[PDB]
Amino acid sequence: KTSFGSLKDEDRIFTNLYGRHDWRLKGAQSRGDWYKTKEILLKGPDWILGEVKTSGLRGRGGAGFPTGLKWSFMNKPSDGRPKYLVVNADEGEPGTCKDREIIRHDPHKLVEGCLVGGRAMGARAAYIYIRGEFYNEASNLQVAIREAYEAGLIGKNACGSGYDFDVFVVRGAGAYICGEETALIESIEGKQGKPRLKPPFPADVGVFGCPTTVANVETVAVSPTICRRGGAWFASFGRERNSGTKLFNISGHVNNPCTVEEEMSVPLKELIEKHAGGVTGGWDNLLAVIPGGSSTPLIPKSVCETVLMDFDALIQAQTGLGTAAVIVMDRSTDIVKAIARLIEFYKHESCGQCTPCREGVDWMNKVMARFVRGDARPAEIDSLWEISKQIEGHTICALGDGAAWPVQGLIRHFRPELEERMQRFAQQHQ
Amino acid sequence: ASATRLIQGLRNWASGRDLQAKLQLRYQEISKRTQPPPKLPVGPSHRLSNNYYCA
Ligand SMILES: NC(=O)C1=CN([C@@H]2O[C@H](COP(=O)(O)OP(=O)(O)OC[C@H]3O[C@@H](n4cnc5c(N)ncnc54)[C@H](O)[C@@H]3O)[C@@H](O)[C@H]2O)C=CC1
Ligand SMILES: Cc1cc2nc3c(=O)[nH]c(=O)nc-3n(C[C@H](O)[C@H](O)[C@H](O)COP(=O)(O)O)c2cc1C
Ligand code: SF4
Repeated sequence: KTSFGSLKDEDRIFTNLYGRHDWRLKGAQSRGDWYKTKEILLKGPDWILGEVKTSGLRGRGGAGFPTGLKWSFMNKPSDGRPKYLVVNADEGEPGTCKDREIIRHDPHKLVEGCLVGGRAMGARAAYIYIRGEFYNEASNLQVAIREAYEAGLIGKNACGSGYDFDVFVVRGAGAYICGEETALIESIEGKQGKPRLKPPFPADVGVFGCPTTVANVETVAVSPTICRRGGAWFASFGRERNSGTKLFNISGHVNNPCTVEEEMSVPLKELIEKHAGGVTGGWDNLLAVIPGGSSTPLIPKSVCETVLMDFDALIQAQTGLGTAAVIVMDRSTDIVKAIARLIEFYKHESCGQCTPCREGVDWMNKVMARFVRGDARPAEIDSLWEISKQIEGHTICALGDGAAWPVQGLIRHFRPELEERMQRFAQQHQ
Repeated sequence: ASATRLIQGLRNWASGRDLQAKLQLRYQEISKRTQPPPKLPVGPSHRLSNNYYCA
């Protein structure tokens, strides 16, 4: 297959994405959830890990690490400590609102994903670290978890399989850094959401010091559908090493901002013009697209014409796939103001632990606040570039990377607009 | 400079040189004791980029 997109409704994993059907247990079982879950649990951890490895599922959180290879890090005998699946439901990325839709509208799909994934990794329980701002979504998920306990689907003898498995929901308290997996682990442990240094990876030392896999809501909730439909079904979509379906959040300057499930390697132009109603003012009104939420560098209209929305084609477009959160910016956008607001986000959402982010993200925000007004000189552009390169790769977690990358994308694609901003400041203020 | 031309001529004859063209006493030709303020340049390492000290 060479062309991708135009995903059929029979191949959707997240049916009832839009809240048009019953999210509760009767509606979930009438859509295929909790079907033959006992037969999945009784085929063992190795079969489930083989299905997830065969499916080509990569991490839907945004880095795209191979999910079966990641979950097989727990496939090892116990050493006295319990094992834990932890579901990352924080979702603090600007642009990204898909895990809210999974929790709010398909909650039993997430609970069955917790059960299947925790059986695959031998986990004792699931801690769903949900964002504290998602209060109605958290109570929604708790009603579904009560329905799953009262039906015997989780808990003591989950689905009649002889495997005991709890599902806990921990609410956040307003920190974007608490979606980073080790900072999330520290937030569950009752501390400041500061990321741990890796190694130890959480499969060695995770939550409470136990073996732990932190996995996104989307990569957890697709796993029962992967175990039922088969890994060869899920690997039949998208390009190679880019398998499956993906939730896309097209927001910003489109006619119809929406969340939509779509095949993996869909063109960005096809996605925007088909599901979002196109850019406001036509496709010729397009200035830039942040392809995968705030941490990915922007790409201009010349790149957006032919680019595919998977991991590898956006890496070749020197950006990232990320959370697949498409932020569309038309020609009327002050793009320096938008990227500087994004850097303002990253200094308000920075836990202050390590020196390059704690100091340099604030210093990049001050430089970007002067670049919006033009109150600068062009030698400070490359300077800012070097400042971003002194944050990238030198920090504890990738929030420093995710703050350096929008600066780098803005400089790389819009240096002349920065320069004409500064020179018109210089000619009307001197 | 205030010497009369008779003493100036006697002096130039005795030295054998034109002494008024090159006087060893200084007069208004020297620099002013109050100068305008300088604006001194900076060296090559005063740059905002490509200026790592290990290079
Ligand atoms: N979904 C969201 O709301 C957000 C997502 N992101 C995304 O997060 C990504 C960066 O996240 P990170 O987890 O910090 O980076 P990533 O490099 O480390 O790692 C992703 C996952 O792979 C595992 N992993 C990677 N290398 C491993 C190894 N050698 N051994 C064992 N496990 C390994 C990590 O434990 C982690 O769970 C970015 O691509 C960004 O797009 C960023 C912000 C918000
Ligand atoms: C600053 C920062 C914030 C993150 N926030 C989230 C998040 O809110 N939700 C999420 O699923 N992953 C988030 N991630 C990515 C996680 O670290 C981790 O890769 C992911 O949650 C679990 O891996 P997975 O993609 O295989 O599911 C964040 C990463 C960083 C650096
Ligand atoms: S880079 Fe920023 S977000 Fe990460 S540990 Fe350091 S201060 Fe925290």
